[PDB]
Amino acid sequence: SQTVASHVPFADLCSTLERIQKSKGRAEKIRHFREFLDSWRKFHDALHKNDVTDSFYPAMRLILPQLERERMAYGIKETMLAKLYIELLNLPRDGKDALKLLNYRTPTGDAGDFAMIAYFVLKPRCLQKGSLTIQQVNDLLDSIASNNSAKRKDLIKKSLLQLITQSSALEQKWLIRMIIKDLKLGVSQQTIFSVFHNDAAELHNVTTDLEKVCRQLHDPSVGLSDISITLFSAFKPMLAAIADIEHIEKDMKHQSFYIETKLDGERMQMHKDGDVYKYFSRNGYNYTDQFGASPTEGSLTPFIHNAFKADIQICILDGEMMAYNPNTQTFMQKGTKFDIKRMDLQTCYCVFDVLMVNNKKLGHETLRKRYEILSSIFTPIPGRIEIVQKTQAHTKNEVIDALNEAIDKREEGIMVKQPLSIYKPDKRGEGWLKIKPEYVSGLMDELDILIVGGYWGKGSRGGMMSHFLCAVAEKPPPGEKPSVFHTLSRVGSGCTMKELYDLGLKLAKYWKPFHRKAPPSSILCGTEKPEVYIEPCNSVIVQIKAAEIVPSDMYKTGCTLRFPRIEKIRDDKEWHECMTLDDLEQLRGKASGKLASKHLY
Amino acid sequence: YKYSGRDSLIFLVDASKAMFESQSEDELTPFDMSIQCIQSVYISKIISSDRDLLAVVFYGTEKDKNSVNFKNIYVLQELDNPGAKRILELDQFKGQQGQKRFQDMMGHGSDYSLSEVLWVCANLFSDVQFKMSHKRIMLFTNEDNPHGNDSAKASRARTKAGDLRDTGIFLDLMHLKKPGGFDISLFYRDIISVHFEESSKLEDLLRKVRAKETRKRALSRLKLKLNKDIVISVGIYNLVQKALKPPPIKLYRETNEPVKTKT
Amino acid sequence: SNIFEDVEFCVMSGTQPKPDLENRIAEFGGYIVQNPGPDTYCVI
DNA sequence: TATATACTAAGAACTTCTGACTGTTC
DNA sequence: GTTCTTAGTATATA
DNA sequence: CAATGAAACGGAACAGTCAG
Repeated sequence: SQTVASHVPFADLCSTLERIQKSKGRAEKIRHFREFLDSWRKFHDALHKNDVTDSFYPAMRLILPQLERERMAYGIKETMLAKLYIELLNLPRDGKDALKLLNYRTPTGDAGDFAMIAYFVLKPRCLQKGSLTIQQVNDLLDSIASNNSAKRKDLIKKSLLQLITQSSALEQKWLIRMIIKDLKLGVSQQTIFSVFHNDAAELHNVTTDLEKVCRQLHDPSVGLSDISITLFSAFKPMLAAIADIEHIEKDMKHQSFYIETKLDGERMQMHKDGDVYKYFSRNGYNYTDQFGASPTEGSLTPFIHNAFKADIQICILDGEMMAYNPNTQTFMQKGTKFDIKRMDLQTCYCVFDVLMVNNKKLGHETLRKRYEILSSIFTPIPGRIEIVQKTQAHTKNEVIDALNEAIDKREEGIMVKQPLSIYKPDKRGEGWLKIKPEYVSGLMDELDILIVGGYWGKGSRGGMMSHFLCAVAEKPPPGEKPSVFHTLSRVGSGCTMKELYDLGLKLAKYWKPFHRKAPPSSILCGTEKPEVYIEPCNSVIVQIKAAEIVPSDMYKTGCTLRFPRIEKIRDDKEWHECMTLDDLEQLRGKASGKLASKHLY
Repeated sequence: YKYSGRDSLIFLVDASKAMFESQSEDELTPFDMSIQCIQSVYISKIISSDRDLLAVVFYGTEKDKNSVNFKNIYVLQELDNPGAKRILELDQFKGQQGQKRFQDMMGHGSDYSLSEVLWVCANLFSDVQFKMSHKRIMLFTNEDNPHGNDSAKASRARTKAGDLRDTGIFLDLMHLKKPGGFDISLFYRDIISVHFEESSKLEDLLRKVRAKETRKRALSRLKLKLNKDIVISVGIYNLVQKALKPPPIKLYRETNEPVKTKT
Repeated sequence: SNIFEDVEFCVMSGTQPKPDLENRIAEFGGYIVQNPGPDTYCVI
């Protein structure tokens, strides 16, 4: 009737997590978690000693909060965390502690670590106590989530009041980490799965259910026989690794293969049992409310329920999700103007694999048997449901031709898959490969733009300016240098941290605090404002490679960059050598916003 | 300050066995003194500024209720506009029989922590929705050192009190009476905004006045114009008004309900 | 009690459960005149 | 023909959608 | 729009 | 002694909320 977590104080879990974090070695972290789980299971056996639902879930949902799925989203990250601690602790709204909490990324050696900052703020403030156990911790988190879903911020504050008051500084630190769902333990989640059970990771990859993992795999010696994908259970979809075009035939075992377009939408899996349908996103979140649990409700299910053959009772489908334009009979790429999980366009599901037919599991059958089963289980309805049509090929030249065709059709890329490959959930590669124009050097039209803004970093990049605001120049008269710059996009990836540190040291003496009520004249800003700005003459040109140019209401250029990252820090170029709005418009209009319009030879 | 805002005064009395029956002599009693002060000021505020807010909340008691279900804190009457229904509640405790009722209903006075006490009063101010012009807290205690035993409690006390000083809330104690122990530099010089065994500051809270007031307000703003072109902005204010008795309201005899005249 | 109906009352001190006094009367159907007029004559 | 109270009658000092945010997600 | 604050407009007694 | 894997992050975009 009772549970072990009711008898395990939260301070013990905090001590175990602190030891794991302070441990330098994988062995030391592993051994800490050894003692914790062994003592837990000994207490479990002693407490029960005889049916059982209690499992390691109340503690493991806290150790790995990113995998939590039963609890709804809290609605709270660092920002209302700081705001709520200010309000509930009644800190001076302009005081040092409140300003540090609200600006935890601004250094005042723990900048960017809201954990350390809140811990040091609270350590003298609330030496709070009395040993909350794991299941009261879980209940209070459940209350916070239920109040966020129930639109009761006052009840959220109430629950957080009990949490803050009746827990200590270290405990509240770890609580803040678990709410953020980032513990920084230094130990890998697959390590924790191999810890909990030899089949823990494999069962998770097909269930996405921490409670199920704990419940079925409580005994470390009793291992499941045939772990496979089950109906209405969210399994982690298998991924595709980046392919080597020069070694593509070798990567495909020197035998025939399929080449097909990469659809630009959202990953989604379907589970059908007659009239009941369930849908799970790539991360395992349910969107059956949007898509339809019955052939009478949803944007897809009424349009698809009759597409299946009469003998199709149970069906699990894996496919891509996109929006269909009935007027132009084409697909609108994911991104601007719509969200396919919340919708004159119509809902269309393209399916490229199957995992389950009435009494036959199809995970371990070859992708060719799977595809033949796709071609027979249902009749496609154009614009509602389609079969993702795999095109056969045997040579690298065919791969290159298909990539060039995708470039010409302004498509994202091509999928090339092994015919004899089985479905391997949560596996990158292992039969599936992905090819994009941006994966090939030289096919890309890159951007040399100027850094105009700066922002403070967080986490491993805290204490330094990890990302910047970038702008393009206005065309100056001959012999003159540009004076007015228009922001285009934010970029914070592509540089090694040593390069980032070098750039920060170079630019440190030029950064000026940005005032929204008094912006600089040389740098105009759209809706997005930087934390600090730098005059253009003191800035550095960065070479930017991004998937395409898409419309944006956050930057004055009317557009931004999709998937941007820094390729080179152009120290060989001067600040006035930044491109102009004319160059930006030319690039935007060359290939309908796509920046990849050159064939591979 | 913002006119629609209103003054808010919360009352907070040491409910320990310390002053519940101190009574060194037989002519006064600190609880019979603090409750007398509260009753007097609250009845005066009835007539004076009926629009304002008052609340009484005891700490150190043995029975418990508050917003957060803490230990040894009793919110006797919450923050709300003053009224007779609470005049009576306070009056219920005035007396030796009344102190017997108080002790056997809430307690002799258990252990306490003014850190948590200030916590509670802060939550009370936070709760109510009307905007507040001024926010004042009145302690009623004479244990000039709240605890010389647990220094951590006292450190948490400075911290939280400084916070309240920076959340917009003032705090005030009148040193009521104690055999010795009548100093404010002992732990309170950093709290309140030389010294003796009784506070003059509490005597005036017995002055028992029935005035009424209206805050900084125009009667009418009119534009004084020197001629047809020069115009200046003048606020016609009033500095003597000849207050009349508040206009009576007609009640149906027997329901005591409003009668909503319909001429 | 159907007796104490048709008879008008004014129970106006007694704090004995003061409010319950009328409730005790209500179940006897006593016509509470919660404030005494010329119509009621007896006030308790 | 006073002054006193009531009344009611009105004027003023108190609201009026939009913007921004944070999550959430990928 | 709500509430308020005047006033002042009225009436009634020797 | 390093290739291989993850995990950690970096925006991108959405909408609901709260302030005002």
